[PDB]
Amino acid sequence: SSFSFGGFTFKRTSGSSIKREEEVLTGNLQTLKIRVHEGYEEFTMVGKRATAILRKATRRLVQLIVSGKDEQSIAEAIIVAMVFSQEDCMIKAVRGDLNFVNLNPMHQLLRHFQKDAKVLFQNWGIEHIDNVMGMVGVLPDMTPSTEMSMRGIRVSKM
Ligand SMILES: O=C(O)[C@H]1[C@H]2CC[C@H](CC2)[C@@H]1Nc1nc(-c2c[nH]c3ncc(F)cc23)ncc1F
Repeated sequence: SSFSFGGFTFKRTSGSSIKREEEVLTGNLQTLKIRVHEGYEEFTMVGKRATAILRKATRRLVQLIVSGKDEQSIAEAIIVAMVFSQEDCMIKAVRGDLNFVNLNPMHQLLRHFQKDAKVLFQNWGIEHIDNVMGMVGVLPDMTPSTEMSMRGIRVSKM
């Protein structure tokens, strides 16, 4: 039950989901039809330069604990996780001139945020983090922080 998305192998740990073909509205008010997965699932993301534990619900990321080679490798894994979550704020982060989508829309969403994750990370939201050791918060500019992180995202040492 393993699959590939954005260079990462995905394996389901726990949970289940059914698919619903659904219409979503971008920040540019454009209609995309995506195959939404309903239900709470846990995944391990395995890539060549990053690994992650992804806890998600229907169109909502619950938690992402990401480990990797450096900031860039980790950012790549966070981008895939946020696109994979199917969250409204990731879809609403598709905005502005030429930013349009033409055939799988999930792969288009990824290409878009791979080019520039600034609006995605900044529009995702930030939260206060209870102190933990060996786990750190990460800001939308990919700066480590003990005080705050992007909603549900934690960075763990390799
Ligand atoms: O739905 C699809 O067409 C594809 C493309 C876009 C992301 C996955 C990899 C390619 C997706 N394929 C698969 N997704 C899933 C899957 C389970 N939970 C999910 N939550 C969000 C999501 F997005 C995909 C999934 N399971 C098996 C798959 F095989």
